[PDB]
Amino acid sequence: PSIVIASAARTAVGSFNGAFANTPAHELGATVISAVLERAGVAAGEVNEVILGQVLPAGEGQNPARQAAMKAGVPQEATAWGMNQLCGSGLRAVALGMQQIATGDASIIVAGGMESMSMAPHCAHLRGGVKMGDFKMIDTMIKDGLTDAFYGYHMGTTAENVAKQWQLSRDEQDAFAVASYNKAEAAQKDGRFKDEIVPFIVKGKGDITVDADEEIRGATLDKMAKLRPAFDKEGTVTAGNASTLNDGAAAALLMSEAEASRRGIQPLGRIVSWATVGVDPKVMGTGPIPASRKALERAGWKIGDLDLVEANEAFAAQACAVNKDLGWDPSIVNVNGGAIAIGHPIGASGARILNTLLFEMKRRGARKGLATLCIGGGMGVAMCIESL
Amino acid sequence: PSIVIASAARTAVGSFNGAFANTPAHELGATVISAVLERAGVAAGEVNEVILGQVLPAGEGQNPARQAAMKAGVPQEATAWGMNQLCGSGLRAVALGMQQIATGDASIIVAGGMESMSMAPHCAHLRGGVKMGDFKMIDTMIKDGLTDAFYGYHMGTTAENVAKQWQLSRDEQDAFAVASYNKAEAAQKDGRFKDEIVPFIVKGRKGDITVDADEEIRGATLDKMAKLRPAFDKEGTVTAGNASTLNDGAAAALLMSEAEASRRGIQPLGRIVSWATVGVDPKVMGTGPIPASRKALERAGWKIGDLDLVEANEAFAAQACAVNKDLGWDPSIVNVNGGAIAIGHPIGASGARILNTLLFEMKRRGARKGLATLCIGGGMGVAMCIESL
Amino acid sequence: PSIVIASAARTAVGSFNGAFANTPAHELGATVISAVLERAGVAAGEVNEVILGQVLPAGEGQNPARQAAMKAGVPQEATAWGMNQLCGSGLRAVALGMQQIATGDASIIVAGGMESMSMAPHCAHLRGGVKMGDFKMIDTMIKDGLTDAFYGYHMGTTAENVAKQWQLSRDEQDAFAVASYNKAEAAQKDGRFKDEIVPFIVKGRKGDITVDADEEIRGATLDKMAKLRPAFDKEGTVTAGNASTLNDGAAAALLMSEAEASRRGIQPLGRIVSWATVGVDPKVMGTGPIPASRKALERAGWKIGDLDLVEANEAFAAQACAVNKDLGWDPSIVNVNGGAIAIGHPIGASGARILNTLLFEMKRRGARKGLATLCIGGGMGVAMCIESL
Amino acid sequence: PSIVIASAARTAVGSFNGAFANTPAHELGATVISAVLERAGVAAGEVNEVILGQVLPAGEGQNPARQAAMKAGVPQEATAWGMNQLCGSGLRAVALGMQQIATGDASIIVAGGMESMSMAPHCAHLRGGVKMGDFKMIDTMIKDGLTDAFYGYHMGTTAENVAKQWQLSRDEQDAFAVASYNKAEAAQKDGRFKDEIVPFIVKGRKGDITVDADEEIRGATLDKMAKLRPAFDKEGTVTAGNASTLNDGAAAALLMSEAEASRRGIQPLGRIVSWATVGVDPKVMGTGPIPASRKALERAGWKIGDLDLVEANEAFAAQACAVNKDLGWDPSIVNVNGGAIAIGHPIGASGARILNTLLFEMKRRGARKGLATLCIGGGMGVAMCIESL
Ligand SMILES: CC(C)(COP(=O)(O)OP(=O)(O)OC[C@H]1O[C@@H](n2cnc3c(N)ncnc32)[C@H](O)[C@@H]1OP(=O)(O)O)[C@@H](O)C(=O)NCCC(=O)NCCS
Ligand SMILES: CC(C)(COP(=O)(O)OP(=O)(O)OC[C@H]1O[C@@H](n2cnc3c(N)ncnc32)[C@H](O)[C@@H]1OP(=O)(O)O)[C@@H](O)C(=O)NCCC(=O)NCCS
Ligand SMILES: CC(C)(COP(=O)(O)OP(=O)(O)OC[C@H]1O[C@@H](n2cnc3c(N)ncnc32)[C@H](O)[C@@H]1OP(=O)(O)O)[C@@H](O)C(=O)NCCC(=O)NCCS
Ligand SMILES: CC(C)(COP(=O)(O)OP(=O)(O)OC[C@H]1O[C@@H](n2cnc3c(N)ncnc32)[C@H](O)[C@@H]1OP(=O)(O)O)[C@@H](O)C(=O)NCCC(=O)NCCS
Ligand SMILES: [N+]
Ligand SMILES: [N+]
Ligand SMILES: [N+]
Repeated sequence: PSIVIASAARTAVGSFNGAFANTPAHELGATVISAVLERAGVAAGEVNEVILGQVLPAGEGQNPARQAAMKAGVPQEATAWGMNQLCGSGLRAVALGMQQIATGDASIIVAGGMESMSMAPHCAHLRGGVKMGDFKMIDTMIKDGLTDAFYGYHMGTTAENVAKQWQLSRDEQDAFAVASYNKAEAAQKDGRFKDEIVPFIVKGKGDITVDADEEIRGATLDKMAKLRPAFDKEGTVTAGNASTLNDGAAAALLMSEAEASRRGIQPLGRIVSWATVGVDPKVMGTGPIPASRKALERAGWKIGDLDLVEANEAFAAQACAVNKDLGWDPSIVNVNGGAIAIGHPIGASGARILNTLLFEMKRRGARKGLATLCIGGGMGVAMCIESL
Repeated sequence: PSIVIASAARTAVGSFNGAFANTPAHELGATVISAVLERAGVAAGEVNEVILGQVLPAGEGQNPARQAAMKAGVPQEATAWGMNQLCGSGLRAVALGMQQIATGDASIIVAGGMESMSMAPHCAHLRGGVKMGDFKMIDTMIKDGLTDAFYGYHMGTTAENVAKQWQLSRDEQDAFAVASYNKAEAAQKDGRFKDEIVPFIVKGRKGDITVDADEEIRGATLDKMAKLRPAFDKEGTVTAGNASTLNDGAAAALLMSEAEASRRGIQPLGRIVSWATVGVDPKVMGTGPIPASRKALERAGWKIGDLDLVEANEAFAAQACAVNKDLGWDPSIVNVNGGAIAIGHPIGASGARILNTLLFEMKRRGARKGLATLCIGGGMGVAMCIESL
Repeated sequence: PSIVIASAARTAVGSFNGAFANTPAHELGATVISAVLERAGVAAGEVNEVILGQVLPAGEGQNPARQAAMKAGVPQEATAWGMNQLCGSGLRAVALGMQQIATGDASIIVAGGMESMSMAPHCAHLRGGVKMGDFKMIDTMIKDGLTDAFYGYHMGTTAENVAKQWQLSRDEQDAFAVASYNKAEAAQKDGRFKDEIVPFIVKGRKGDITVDADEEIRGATLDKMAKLRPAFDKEGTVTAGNASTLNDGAAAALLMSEAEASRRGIQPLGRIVSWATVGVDPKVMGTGPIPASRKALERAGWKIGDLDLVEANEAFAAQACAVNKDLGWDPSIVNVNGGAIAIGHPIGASGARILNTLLFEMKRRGARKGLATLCIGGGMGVAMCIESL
Repeated sequence: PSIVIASAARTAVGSFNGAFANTPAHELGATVISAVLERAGVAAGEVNEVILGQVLPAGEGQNPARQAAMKAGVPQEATAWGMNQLCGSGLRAVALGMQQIATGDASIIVAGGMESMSMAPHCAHLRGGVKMGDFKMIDTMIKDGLTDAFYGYHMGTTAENVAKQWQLSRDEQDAFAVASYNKAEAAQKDGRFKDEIVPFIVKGRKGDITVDADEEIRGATLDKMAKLRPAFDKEGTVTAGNASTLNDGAAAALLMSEAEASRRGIQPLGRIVSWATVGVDPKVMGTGPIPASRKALERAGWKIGDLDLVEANEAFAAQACAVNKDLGWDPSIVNVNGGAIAIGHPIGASGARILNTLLFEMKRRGARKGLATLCIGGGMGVAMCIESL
């Protein structure tokens, strides 16, 4: 069969300890699950399963995907579960949900991701007991999200390795970062994010409506060039040319093409292929290169056939290398900005860029699109979408 | 296409703060991944993906499934990811791996689960800062594993609801518990667990220790069982004796198509013929296996009377009694080697663990049609039907 | 023998998590110890011992009094130690230093107190290990400073007990609080605190800051006081406005014999003529100053009518009203420059703090006989009688 | 102005995380306060003040000295407070109580120390908030007890500095340690500790346990001593065998004037003749007892040859060897029953502990002149001279 994405939605990407500083991830997920149902004309009672990628669920309780679905009104007869492939969790959950319908084990899937890096706690193993001496409380965000398990250094150090192997200077990375901020600021002023964003009510001394990405700001090349390196003491990656820590959620609604036709739904696009490949963890930023090539081969497309591309900009150094290797037209890649300016909610980033890719394809009439991300531990994932 | 299970393996189920008290889950997972490869004659370089269910990964680092796969020798070109559907993660990961091969996106999958509840840390959100007063360090095992998010009480309280709704007395629950211990001790003495268990070497500073047997299997008496106080409700029926324990362990299986296994001369353990997952009310999450098993049997085209062997995970004695009563299958074919009440319940790996016991017991006695099923916290159930080859 | 106070000094009393939010207590103590030596013309090599009262020393390292004395330039030949009688630590340390000289075991003592309640950490006993369940991180400031060990409630609840037995309404407590703020606001503008305060340099990463004035002194109106919610009892009288605050600071004095001061040409601030410490019921700890002051006056041979100036620590508005009513001294001579309700309450240093205000104000107006007194948690009181020279 | 010690007592010195692993210090302190009152025939209502040295009071509540006195039956009218001069706190509290009676401010004092190093918690300053990254939970026992605030290394490193200045080999330190173990093993078998030790009832959920013997006394052999690796310096001399251990316990004495004991028919253990405290370089804090003992003897009018019994705290074998070498007193009269290397070193109570051993051993053999002394972290020493009656 053929699987389509009938609708999509996402929250505003909040800043670290910002708008969603005390909002649990499943509360953000419930808002997005409710949104994709209303935008497609599908009642919650018709959902079979909810697949939400999430990387930092410590302290959220039993199965936060189930909590988000129940809060969204999905009936108890349906099932829900989370999955963790780091930064590709949000996009991989869509591929997994697509397979549920392809094998005939489900009819309607809500797939996506959610992440609240502000709510990540500090932890320590204390069952054995500390007989003597000092011990460390571990930041679960750094440990389970931003630190390579094999080599021990931060993910930003991996971007420094890509910068050396591809010989990307500090000036070329700052130019990529400033260009990313300007494309995002222009898209926000023109309202190109209003379609995909669903407003979220932060209930507090009065409720607050969060409707815009609080990370999108105006950047200047001079202020960027003054920043000190954030990882290597004599390195190239800074806080300006690297993605930020963020909160948010995003999801999509999946069904077969015949099911959408019977319901009179005009889908956002049809999933034509997908792929996931592993690379060396030292250069995990090069993940999207073999993943995109494998997805295009599975779809039968050449790189020149793509009308629009959404590649997640974890770091300026990795994103420059991905565009250089694949050699696609940079004018069709992240036309509304990227994670360097909008933000990077790890569990939801895969579904976030998939939202931007779908609405921009319908807005400009693009026929063939591709979304791809790099994954910590040395992996990449990509998906090809054709418009309907 | 048709997907088969070419081989399977599991570690010994360790006790809480016992043999694996300081062994991370991925070290247990790597041992099982290496085992299913050796038992099938398949090199690690042929694995496409590793899907490991895990419920308590806090503090273990980035994607423990990837760590376990790399330590097992799986090449970096392959992919790996974890999934969390609580107690059914281990069995659901097999169902997900079967779909990768069914859709043609992979050829060889290693699927299973791993859990180290002893290594679960205590946590607290400290970014905002505590200006004054006391705060609580939260046990991640209790919070994210054994506590219902909607009603707030322990999973044992949900079993009390099943005991009340089904009118299961304390005596019927203790009789089920002792019967579970006796079936497990007999299977252990007869060596019916040696085929599925892969030995694990616990490397320590003062000499290494080989863990080869389930550390929870012991002799139980009805007299000592009847004296135990209720562990959740002050005037309830669920005790520490008739409830499953907290444990560590890992289990996995190797998946491939039937034609691929035929080309390699592999004699598979069984064929996955159907599977299903259904949700129920969280108040009575133990009743999950009832609609899940019925849906799996219909998808397989089997009647309940067609089943030759059944493995139903015994989260609680009260929950397991209700499942056998409703489904009405022959209790002599259900958990013939014991259950989680005596063997243990490592949440993330328990789904694949009972799938291991079901596969090896089917081959030794020549059973044709089998079924594995579990209950899932939050009100869900999962079941899988296997046919021998 | 006769013991005199040759000099005195104190830091500005900082707000909780304010100017000294990251300043250790011994750094505040070093500034005051060096100050009392420079104000008296005495080299550090002449100090015999340093006695610094401190209540919350957890996490500051080995013997913070020794650290404060060494950082102040006192040579290693001298000795230093801390003592803990809660809120009366600062004043009791002066009485102890007086006894060292009286018994002939020392010649020159630096005595006082220091407290940094902002730097108090959260703690938990973790050696035995938490096998399962949640536990609480204890605020050492609340536990070891502001919580009665026998009854378990906050010190503010003891003030509620004083309010009931003495029939103290909210209006009389707010009127005392507003009167305390106004006397402190008037004294600060007139510069009556400049002599006793030594400036403290808060060295920071983005420029240094000089702290020279008490940041807790604010303008209070009786209307704003009546709008405050009760802070302890849900239907009580003590609020955050009529109770002292949590603060950081240090204060000290320089002690020597009267003949020693004469040989060095020092004009002393005053002569210690008597002191006393008495215990009371912990339920009504606020009445501590009543029997302690009576015993000190009896030991000195003074009547209440002989006192020209009185400093009674205002831990709570309810406690200070009961002390003034029972002892019956002229309220116009009690805390003429305000009290802890407006200035602040650094627990370890509060005893020496009110001694600083009493000494400098006595010389400013030519008072002959003075008395300082405090209430102590756990049901104790301490008082000292001072005569001008 | 003559002060005598009417009675004394101490608990069994428990091992780190041993018998008193969950016993708070004030509970041990209460047992000793009750014992010295019955051993002297003094009612609790006659005690004026309780002075208890304590070094690690974090998490123990408001003023543990007051809690210990209240639990021992001392009335609320009495006063109590703690003091901290590290390892010399227990002995210094006796000197402070002696001064209260000498200055006429008290008649009957209970002085001593208490310490439960097992109950010391881990702490961290969390008020400002941890925005990102990991932080350290600090062990209050290591930080506030065993770490030099000026140089940052362990107290065992300071002993290495003393071993270097006196050129003390590993062989000479291990021989000194074994001699202390053997002298302690002989004293326990001969029952020379029963008079001073008061039994403590450890009330638990699973039966009460009576602790009446020091559990660290084991008896050592030089072969096992020479095989131990250095505990501080990678190529050092101090090992776990020749260094004192971490322990829990309490000890106290009862002070009064000589006319008071004669008026009550009390026969005192001994008369306090003099005391002294001196500071030294913190790098060589082990040399503390050398100027302190010489100063006390000079103040008492005694020559070193006059001492019939000497109790010098063996913080480390390297430190104790240098002290015996400098004063040159007869090694057969120094620590005749062993020392802290074998019995243990409870920081807050160690000063009063060696004072207990000295008083009872003086009576057992009829010694007339004794001396107790300890070294103090941060570069200090304290000593006291006792004359029998
Ligand atoms: C890089 C990182 C460590 C930043 O930490 P940070 O120091 O707290 O960043 P901050 O913005 O809070 O502070 C950075 C400084 O640079 C400035 N700055 C940041 N972005 C800027 C910009 N875009 N333009 C100009 N100035 C900027 C900030 O204002 C601040 O100035 P300051 O020194 O005066 O406070 C963190 O965002 C990170 O780890 N990102 C990568 C996460 C990741 O790996 N994602 C992909 C997963 S594969
Ligand atoms: C039930 C539970 C709370 C037990 O906690 P526990 O009290 O620490 O278990 P313990 O064995 O350490 O203590 C149990 C008591 O009963 C006794 N006991 C335990 N098992 C026994 C047995 N099988 N036979 C006889 N006596 C037994 C123990 O000796 C002990 O008594 P004691 O401490 O006085 O010697 C815990 O195992 C649990 O939470 N299980 C939940 C399982 C679950 O939720 N699974 C997922 C649901 S889908
Ligand atoms: C009472 C106490 C709990 C208050 O601290 P707190 O809970 O953090 O409350 P705050 O001090 O922050 O101030 C509380 C409110 O009252 C208001 N307020 C406080 N004092 C005020 C005053 N003097 N005039 C007008 N308004 C005032 C504040 O603006 C604040 O308003 P908001 O919280 O609605 O924004 C604490 O200071 C305390 O325990 N003090 C007693 C300690 C003690 O026992 N000392 C004696 C030792 S025995
Ligand atoms: C020295 C110190 C670090 C020891 O820490 P520790 O290693 O936990 O001590 P332990 O006894 O538990 O372990 C010591 C090792 O030496 C062995 N050992 C200890 N004492 C021994 C003895 N007397 N004879 C033979 N062997 C001995 C122990 O069995 C152990 O070896 P093991 O692990 O193989 O069984 C600690 O006691 C210390 O720091 N003391 C300092 C006290 C102090 O500073 N006082 C201040 C006075 S100013
Ligand atoms: N950025
Ligand atoms: N059990
Ligand atoms: N106040």
